[PDB]
Amino acid sequence: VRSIASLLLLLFLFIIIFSLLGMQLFGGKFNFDEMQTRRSTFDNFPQSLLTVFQILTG
Amino acid sequence: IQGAASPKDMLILVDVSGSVSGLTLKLIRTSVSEMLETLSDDDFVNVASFNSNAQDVSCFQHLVQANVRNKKVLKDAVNNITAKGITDYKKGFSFAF
Amino acid sequence: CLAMQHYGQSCLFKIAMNILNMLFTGLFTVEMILKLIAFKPKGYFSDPWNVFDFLIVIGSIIDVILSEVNPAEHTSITFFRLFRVMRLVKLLSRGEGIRTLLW
Amino acid sequence: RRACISIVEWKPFEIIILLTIFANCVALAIYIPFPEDDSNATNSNLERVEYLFLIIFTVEAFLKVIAYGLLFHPNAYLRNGWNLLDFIIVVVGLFSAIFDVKALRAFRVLRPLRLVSGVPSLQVVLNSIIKAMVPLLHIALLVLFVIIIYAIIGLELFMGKMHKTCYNQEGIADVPAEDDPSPCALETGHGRQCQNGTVCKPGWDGPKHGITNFDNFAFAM
Ligand SMILES: CCCCCCCCCCCCCCCC
Ligand SMILES: CCCCCCCCCCCCCCCC
Ligand SMILES: *[C@@H]1O[C@H](CO)[C@@H](O)[C@H](O)[C@H]1NC(C)=O
Repeated sequence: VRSIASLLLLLFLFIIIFSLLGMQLFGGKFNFDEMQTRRSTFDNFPQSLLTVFQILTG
Repeated sequence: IQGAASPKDMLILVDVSGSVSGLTLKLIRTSVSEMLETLSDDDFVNVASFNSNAQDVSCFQHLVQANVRNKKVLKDAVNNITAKGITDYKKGFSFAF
Repeated sequence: CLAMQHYGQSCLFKIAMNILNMLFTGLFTVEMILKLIAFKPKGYFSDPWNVFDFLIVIGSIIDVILSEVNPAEHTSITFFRLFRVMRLVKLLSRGEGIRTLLW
Repeated sequence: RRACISIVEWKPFEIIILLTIFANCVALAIYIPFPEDDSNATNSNLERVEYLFLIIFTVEAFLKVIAYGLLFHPNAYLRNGWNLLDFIIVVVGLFSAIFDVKALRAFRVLRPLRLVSGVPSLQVVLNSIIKAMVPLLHIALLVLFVIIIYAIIGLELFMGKMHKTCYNQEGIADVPAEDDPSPCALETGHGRQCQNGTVCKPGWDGPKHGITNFDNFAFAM
């Protein structure tokens, strides 16, 4: 378990980096005048983690 | 709207700041012009707005009776509004009052 | 030269592309003749790579021949065009890690 | 002069610098990126806290670089540990000034990476992952070749053929008739023809925003 925890934690850091960068690049840039069908935005951190995870699982 | 209420002095404070960019602005511009239609000819109205500085969307600078015409100036000036800049409720309520 | 073609293409651009295509199929046909000189066809068609290149060369030259018609003026099968890109696969074989892994 | 700085790393402060890294990760999590220059109080405080973090990073930069030299301190995982501050120092050098400046902020998202530098039990597993990655570059090359070949074939075949859309024939409004437009092909060509009351005519609708069509070569890849 000492190595499963380490592997999962390194994965979590990778996801955190690609979510902070996600907010930096696409934070609040998803506002298009069309109806708000963009549920999977990058606005705040918890909604950025879900979007990065959704991209990850593709 | 005449029997149900007495003459008003409305003053709409649209919030054209950064955070309303997008769909929230399309609803503000729609909903403002859907509220100026509930004003008789014997009650006044103005349409301010604030994005860290409170101004008028139109060119009026005081209450303008909401005639068939005065409304058209306000509706056509609200529709041409854009989101920008931080939101400041203190300087935008100190302009409405 | 197969990569630059783009929708919204200049009339002169297509001509330049065709000139380059003729030049390159010419160099590959010269390859073919020179290789046949280096060893008779009995020694040529042993290697499948040279057979593949022969098919590419003949397809390209036949496409150049069929370009004689003008379906669309400077103002009809497409299959033999696709040989031109396919030759790139030969380049893939240069590496030996790739060759052994895929093989 | 260098002796005190040298014995500083003897003291286990590395825990406090790691806690600074963690506080930086948490300072970045709370920062809400409002759409157009909007901000709340929290984003205003986080910039002052950020000046604090630049201070506490530049200080340790001086300490660890004087005690290890210009030719040996970068000669490790510490390169970005300096790089990250360098550009972010530039951020201050520009933030007080005012452009392309705000995007420069993105570098501060690499600071969590410095965390895996601090603890070795994670550095070893990361090196294991990268070492396992190295043999797959042949698969990466094969996939690159497949993309190149198939994009070129798409260019040869699907060359900008996805623009003629089903507009309405009555001619008043030239917005595509269908709610979800799909690239049609007029008569004398194959594919789909329009319905009883529309015309399959050119334009630019075809696919979504013209992002996924085969026109260019960077669209085909
Ligand atoms: C259009 C499909 C592109 C992918 C091609 C698959 C592999 C092609 C090369 C196979 C031969 C490998 C080495 C042969 C050595 C005798
Ligand atoms: C290790 C604990 C870190 C927790 C957060 C550290 C930075 C927080 C500073 C700003 C907090 C938000 C409130 C701002 C004032 C209303
Ligand atoms: C709309 O507002 C902008 C704001 O600067 C102004 O330049 C423009 O002339 C306005 N247009 C109309 C039609 O009111």
